[PDB]
Amino acid sequence: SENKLKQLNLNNEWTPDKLRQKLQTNAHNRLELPLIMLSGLPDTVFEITELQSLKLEIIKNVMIPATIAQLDNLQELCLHQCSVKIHSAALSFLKENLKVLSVKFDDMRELPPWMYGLRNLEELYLVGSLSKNVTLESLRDLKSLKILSIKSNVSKIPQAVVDVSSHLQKMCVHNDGTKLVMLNNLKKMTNLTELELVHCDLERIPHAVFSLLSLQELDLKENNLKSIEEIVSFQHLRKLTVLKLWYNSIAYIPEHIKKLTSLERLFFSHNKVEVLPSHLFLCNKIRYLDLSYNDIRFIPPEIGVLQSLQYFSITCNKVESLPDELYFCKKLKTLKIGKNSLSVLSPKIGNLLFLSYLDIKGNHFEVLPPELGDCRALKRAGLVVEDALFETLPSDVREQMKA
Repeated sequence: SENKLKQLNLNNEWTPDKLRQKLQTNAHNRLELPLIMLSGLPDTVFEITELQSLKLEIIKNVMIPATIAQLDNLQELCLHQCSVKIHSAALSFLKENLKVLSVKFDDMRELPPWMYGLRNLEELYLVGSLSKNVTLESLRDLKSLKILSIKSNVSKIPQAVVDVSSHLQKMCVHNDGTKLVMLNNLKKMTNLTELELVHCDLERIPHAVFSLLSLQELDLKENNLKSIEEIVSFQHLRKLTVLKLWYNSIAYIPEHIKKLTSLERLFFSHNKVEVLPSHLFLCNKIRYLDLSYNDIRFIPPEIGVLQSLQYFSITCNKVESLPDELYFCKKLKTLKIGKNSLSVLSPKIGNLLFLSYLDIKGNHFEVLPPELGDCRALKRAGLVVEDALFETLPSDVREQMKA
């Protein structure tokens, strides 16, 4: 008797107007309705047929009724610290329709056991503790799973993921620093194209990565990497274009990196690099190069050979001079000089006709070159500088950049 009146007072309060007031567009380009502290699920929720995602936060003892079948445009479900039970027809609807799922559990209490039966699920995001052996059930009935992201404290890639190896394409594990010591199952992730082993305390590039011949992107963030001479084995991965070694302790970029033929995006920010060698710029197909938060002092002239370079960042280094050959990278779209030790800015920056973002705040400039007006895509909103330095620009250069 009390439960009926409870839901009556939830449905009375949450009318479709006040519910649609909370409608927004989420990070996955979907129309989402966020519920944050309710006593349950209002039945009126199933009248908002236009919503594409349903986000539940801190709602304990939730039951999804069969009226969930009314949400004809339902592709995503989000659970933050929620204990959710489903109806039979509700689970059938979610099995045939739910495509993206994101669950955050403080305890195993909030990880729904029905999630393992959603075959039409394409993306799965878990943020919670799953550990010896992972307490993840076999992803056996996720027949269409493509992206898996596990945020945990896990020491081994669970065998549960080996049951999705035939069609899984992107796997992300961002552990809390717990060392991933058993990497054997990663060898069975054949059809993987993007891999993220972040903050796993690996300490060396793992051998298993060299088994993913179809791998294109790689993220090894926050793993205390000091020696990366295993880059040699990456020439066995002939389709690798994105290689992220950022947030490590690397001080020496070996010559073997020049043999990474298909390299285009190189993430080397937040390392211990003091000298960037000549051969680093023999990877002529590089578009993205972030070397920020290092001890770089000189930029080599050979960077001029990177004719396809569009993104370059050396913020928070010890750079004292920039080579003029840098302004041969005529496709430069973003230049982040940032907090260095530059005394003068070359007029040849006018050659970068595509430059749209420049950050030179925190340097040793005395006057800015007028040829900054030749960068037709660069605006003051996209130009980071000391306002006193921006005053050194010619008057109409100033106005043309502001309007």
